[PDB]
Amino acid sequence: MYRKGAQAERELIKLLEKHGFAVVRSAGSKKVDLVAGNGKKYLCIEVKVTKKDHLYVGKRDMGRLIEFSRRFGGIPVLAVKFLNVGWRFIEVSPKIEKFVFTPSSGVSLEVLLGIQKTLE
Amino acid sequence: MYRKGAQAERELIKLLEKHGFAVVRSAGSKKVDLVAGNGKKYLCIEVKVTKKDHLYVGKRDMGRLIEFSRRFGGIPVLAVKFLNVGWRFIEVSPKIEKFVFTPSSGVSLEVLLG
Repeated sequence: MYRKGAQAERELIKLLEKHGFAVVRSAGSKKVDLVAGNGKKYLCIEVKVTKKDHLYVGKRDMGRLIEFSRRFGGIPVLAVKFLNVGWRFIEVSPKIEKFVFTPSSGVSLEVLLGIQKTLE
Repeated sequence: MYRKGAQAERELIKLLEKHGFAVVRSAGSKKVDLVAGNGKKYLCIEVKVTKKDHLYVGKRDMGRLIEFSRRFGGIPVLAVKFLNVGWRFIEVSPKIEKFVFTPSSGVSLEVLLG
């Protein structure tokens, strides 16, 4: 099994739960890796981890995530752990095509959730 | 031990998809078996299977489903597949249960989905 991937996933789940989200892992990553809901927001997440300072995401993978997210009713999210740098989240746009993401390309979990613009 | 259950889960996933829901099967089924969404209705499902014409459903078991569905933001659903007869569904309530489920209990999938 992809051990490094499983380790990153475990870390991410706890982060999500810390923010009040109930998380479910999709068996075999069928359509997506994880689905998380906190009562008002639903996230459909694809998890990636790399030691490189950039990451390429195929058009197919992007399409699978956007498609499932739209049907399910959740925000399509690409969660990447840039080793030696940290987690970066990108709420992917409807555009289904290739794309290269860098740490400067994503936001923190707090911003992804919009904590920075919520009084409480 | 888990064969009839694994099979039931796969079949229910198809039924839901046929109705427009995107479904994910929980790995290990720690809290629930399936989570489905179609954009308006969200479901957190505990799937049970039995060869008998009745099934005992405990309060604790349902308490876990309800708590997870409450946190997640989905409808806590109990799906029971009575072998050789059919599926019956019921939205579980926080109020304890510890009741017996039969092929005449709850509602049909179509009515559950309104």
